[PDB]
Amino acid sequence: PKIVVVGAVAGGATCASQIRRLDKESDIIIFEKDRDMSFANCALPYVIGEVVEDRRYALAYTPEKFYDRKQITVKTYHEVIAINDERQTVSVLNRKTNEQFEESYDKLILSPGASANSLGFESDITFTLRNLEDTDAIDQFIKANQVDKVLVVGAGYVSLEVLENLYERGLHPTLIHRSDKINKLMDADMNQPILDELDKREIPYRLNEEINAINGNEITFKSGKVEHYDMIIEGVGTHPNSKFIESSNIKLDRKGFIPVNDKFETNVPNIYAIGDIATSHYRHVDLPASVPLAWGAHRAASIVAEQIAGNDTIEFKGFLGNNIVKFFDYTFASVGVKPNELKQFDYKMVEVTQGAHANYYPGNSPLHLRVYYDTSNRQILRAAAVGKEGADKRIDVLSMAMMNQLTVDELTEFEVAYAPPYSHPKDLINMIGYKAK
Amino acid sequence: PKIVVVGAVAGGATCASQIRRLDKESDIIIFEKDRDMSFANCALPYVIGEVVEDRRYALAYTPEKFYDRKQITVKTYHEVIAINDERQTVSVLNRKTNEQFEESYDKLILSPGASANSLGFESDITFTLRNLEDTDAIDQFIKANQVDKVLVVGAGYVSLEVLENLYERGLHPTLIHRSDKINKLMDADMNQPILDELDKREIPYRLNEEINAINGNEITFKSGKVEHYDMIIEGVGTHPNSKFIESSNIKLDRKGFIPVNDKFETNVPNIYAIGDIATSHYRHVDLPASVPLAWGAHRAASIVAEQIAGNDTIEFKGFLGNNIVKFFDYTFASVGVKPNELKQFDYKMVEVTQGAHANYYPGNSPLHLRVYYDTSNRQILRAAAVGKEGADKRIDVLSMAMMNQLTVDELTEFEVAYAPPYSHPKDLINMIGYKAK
Ligand SMILES: *[C@H](CCNC(=O)CCNC(=O)[C@H](O)C(C)(C)COP(=O)(O)OP(=O)(O)OC[C@H]1O[C@@H](n2cnc3c(N)ncnc32)[C@H](O)[C@@H]1OP(=O)(O)O)CS(=O)(=O)c1ccccc1
Ligand SMILES: *[C@H](CCNC(=O)CCNC(=O)[C@H](O)C(C)(C)COP(=O)(O)OP(=O)(O)OC[C@H]1O[C@@H](n2cnc3c(N)ncnc32)[C@H](O)[C@@H]1OP(=O)(O)O)CS(=O)(=O)c1ccccc1
Ligand SMILES: Cc1cc2nc3c(=O)[nH]c(=O)nc-3n(C[C@H](O)[C@H](O)[C@H](O)COP(=O)(O)OP(=O)(O)OC[C@H]3O[C@@H](n4cnc5c(N)ncnc54)[C@H](O)[C@@H]3O)c2cc1C
Ligand SMILES: Cc1cc2nc3c(=O)[nH]c(=O)nc-3n(C[C@H](O)[C@H](O)[C@H](O)COP(=O)(O)OP(=O)(O)OC[C@H]3O[C@@H](n4cnc5c(N)ncnc54)[C@H](O)[C@@H]3O)c2cc1C
Ligand SMILES: [Cl-]
Ligand SMILES: [Cl-]
Ligand SMILES: [Cl-]
Ligand SMILES: [Cl-]
Ligand SMILES: [Cl-]
Ligand SMILES: [Cl-]
Ligand SMILES: [Cl-]
Ligand SMILES: [Mg+2]
Ligand SMILES: [Mg+2]
Ligand SMILES: [Mg+2]
Repeated sequence: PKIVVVGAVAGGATCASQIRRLDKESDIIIFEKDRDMSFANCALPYVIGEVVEDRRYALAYTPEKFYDRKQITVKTYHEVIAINDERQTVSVLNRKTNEQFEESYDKLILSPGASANSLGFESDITFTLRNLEDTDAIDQFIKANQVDKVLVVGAGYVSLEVLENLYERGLHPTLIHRSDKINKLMDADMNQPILDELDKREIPYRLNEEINAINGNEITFKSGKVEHYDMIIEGVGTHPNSKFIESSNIKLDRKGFIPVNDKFETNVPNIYAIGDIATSHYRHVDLPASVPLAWGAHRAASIVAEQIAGNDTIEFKGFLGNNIVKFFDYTFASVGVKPNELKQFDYKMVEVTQGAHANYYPGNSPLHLRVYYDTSNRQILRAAAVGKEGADKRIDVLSMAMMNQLTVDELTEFEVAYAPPYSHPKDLINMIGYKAK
Repeated sequence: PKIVVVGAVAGGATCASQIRRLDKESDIIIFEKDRDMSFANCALPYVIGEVVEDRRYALAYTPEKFYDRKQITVKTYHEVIAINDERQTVSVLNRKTNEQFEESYDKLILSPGASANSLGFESDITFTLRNLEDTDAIDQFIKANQVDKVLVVGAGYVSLEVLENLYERGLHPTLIHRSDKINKLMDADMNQPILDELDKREIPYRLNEEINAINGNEITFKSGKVEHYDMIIEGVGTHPNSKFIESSNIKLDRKGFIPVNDKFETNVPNIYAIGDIATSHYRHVDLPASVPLAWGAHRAASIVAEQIAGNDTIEFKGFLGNNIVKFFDYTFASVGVKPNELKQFDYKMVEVTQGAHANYYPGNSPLHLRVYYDTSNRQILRAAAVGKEGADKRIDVLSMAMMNQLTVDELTEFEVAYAPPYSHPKDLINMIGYKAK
């Protein structure tokens, strides 16, 4: 088949590569509206912090190299502006020449992802972070203007990682957020260590705070405060890149995302959608799910490649929503339904706080583990863990448990790998099972 | 019921405590032949290494506190010397007075564990390590004799832990072992970093080596070598503490262990056995299993408590044999059937070696993960992982997979918690799945 892909990053480049593993004859073309393909989205805050200094970690390929290795044609600075599904073409704008053309397809794969929201101010010192273009602009602005004070807006994992990296770079960030609901994939009462880490390092923050007005470097806030900043990075959520799809026959939900089946098919034959733009369902409960993260983009890319060029019995079984962020010394992880989705179930909660490992052995830190379960069938609905140590481990175990439909009571049977540096004879996971009695 | 427990440590003290949680009325007495109850077996190498200097860490209870807190009677220096199972009494020797007496029971719980084997040389410089008495004696001997050169005999995990601790204390150990199968719960090829770490620190070792004779401090070896050592710590295996059981009606296997059912019942009514003394079967395959580790002692303890005083439908489901040890910078973990047991199956092996986390993220290291599966049904039989980082996480996840008899192919579906410090969008575990075809 002739394969056209929209978006040349987490879902798109991966999918195209996986197809090429299976099918060496098909023509494959990817359109990407911006400058770079295959950049490491997750690495970007660390590039800003000068933790990653080697370009080759920020950018896996150029189009020239992708072609040389994989015989996949990637056209950057080409923006798909309409999908002519009845004719099986897409309309493409070459941004360099400002001419548009039609490209035909046999199979079309949509992985356009999302764009960062902006607060809308007219300001030369304000930036968003979504791609490597962004990252380079930020790094350049910092050097050209000898930036010291940075205002970081928003309190999701992107802003938090940006904040940490700005600090390690030697700058002086302040964090504001419009409410007190920070890091909202995590249970609201388990986020205190974020504030403790800011406090310990004397990093100012203000919650229930917003930008009210901007005058050059003079920033006036909703609280009435007036301060001077060298730069602003806004991390105020994202929106799906789906405007270009609206005229087509592809079905979009009211929020601009694309519902798909377990084969990542849209309602239109021969058109797939994957990554942040796609919505699906949870694996462990009968509810809709959107999990705009890297695992989902890569897994869908693999499934779509099998659908097109491999074993088409391979289908998605739904999301669990496993997610994690590091902030200074702490790890915050969760899996399962979102806090706001718990109310659709009759549920109970169990929790334990305990050293990640042997108290005696060096370097312990309390790890808080919380598990919500369905009273009707004792199935695990959500888990969350926060601690300096051991959190990623317990959440991955619980992810695997939820995959196999484990009950909370069966957590007593989990056979942990025990020695003093790693856990306990009855692990936190085991204690959750015992306490659920 | 009147409950008599034999052994006051991992299985015994725990089981007594768990019964008391459910049952406030029953009289519970524990007999322990040595000085201390509830010592932290696992902590003992770290006590020798002075990584633990506060003994409260190595002793978790005294009989006086167990009685005040739990109303359970513990009699130390009381050795059970016979089981008179037909009259439901045990004969007990008070070691301080050297007088014996009978203690009656409605239920008897045997958790006597195992003792260290000895090479049997007449020598005042040789020590074994199994309890806190042993630990004190070793520590005392090091000080009294200003021990520098120490010979560590045996290359099992405990012995490796002792070696590491002697080294960090400032002593100069040499390791020997009678064969080349060091750390035998791990695949032999995957144990090489143990020898690498020894080599890096110029800690001598000799495999396929044994003591031939001891003359004071002069040690003569099988190789013909003759060396001077200030001290010798022998870790040459253990043997079950079942001599006191032989005259009873309880069935022992040819090695002196006690076969039990999934309720931890022996063949004799009202008598249970748990901990290192007991043998069972694997959870995921139909084979006998003996897993003399802490998790199993604690789990059986809880199950016996439920049998006696709680929910008697709660039964054991078998072992997976999850185990782990730290040796200097590396972690060595495995789960499932032992290497020698693989030959009972038609199997295949899949492996990956990849960074524990994002390649661009500092302090990364290669993690080697290996999975063996049954060709007849794709089910996972064994897994092993070795590396400076991330091994415990993957093996714990795989333990949870095997608990559910997951197939190697379903590993593609594992939803990992991804951010750069922790894993990859396609984790090592997923890669095992993708590589299994
Ligand atoms: C944060 C956000 C996530 N963002 C992204 O992932 C965007 C950037 N990524 C890409 O564009 C894309 O993933 C690239 C980098 C192009 C990789 O494509 P692919 O996954 O198909 O891998 P590749 O072709 O590079 O493969 C080589 C190694 O992969 C093994 N492989 C792949 N697929 C299979 C299957 N199906 N079966 C068996 N083996 C497979 C190949 O054997 C091969 O190996 P080799 O043995 O010679 O090495 C996070 S992030 O920072 O962007 C991030 C992204 C990616 C990884 C880490 C972190
Ligand atoms: C080395 C190898 C194995 N060795 C040992 O375990 C050494 C000896 N151990 C014991 O003697 C026994 O395990 C002691 C240490 C006495 C503890 O008994 P138990 O497990 O019953 O726990 P405890 O009564 O002390 O309870 C404390 C926390 O756990 C909660 N709990 C316990 N059980 C339940 C159940 N069933 N349901 C709900 N909650 C339970 C308690 O409430 C209590 O909670 P809190 O006040 O803290 O909330 C291994 S090691 O190095 O010796 C080692 C041993 C133990 C831990 C780590 C390492
Ligand atoms: C700063 C940052 C940090 C992150 N950290 C993590 C993390 O730690 N863990 C995690 O799991 N996820 C993380 N993510 C999220 C992860 O990067 C996304 O979930 C993943 O990139 C989604 O892949 P995608 O292909 O759907 O979108 P993207 O990777 O963003 O790719 C979409 C591409 O499509 C292009 N495009 C859009 N419309 C068109 C069109 N009309 N024509 C041509 N091209 C178009 C865009 O320019 C873009 O390049 C992070 C994201 C960011 C921005
Ligand atoms: C140095 C060391 C390090 C270890 N590290 C680990 C580790 O990292 N991870 C892990 O999982 N496991 C580890 N273990 C093993 C763990 O300690 C054992 O699996 C666990 O203790 C088994 O519990 P048990 O009750 O069967 O035996 P024990 O805990 O050893 O208790 C048996 C008790 O019974 C007493 N006894 C025996 N016979 C009689 C009798 N006739 N009358 C009265 N009392 C009697 C003994 O004196 C002893 O106190 C380690 C063990 C040692 C020795
Ligand atoms: Cl341009
Ligand atoms: Cl053209
Ligand atoms: Cl600094
Ligand atoms: Cl009874
Ligand atoms: Cl005595
Ligand atoms: Cl008496
Ligand atoms: Cl390394
Ligand atoms: Mg730079
Ligand atoms: Mg000391
Ligand atoms: Mg008799």
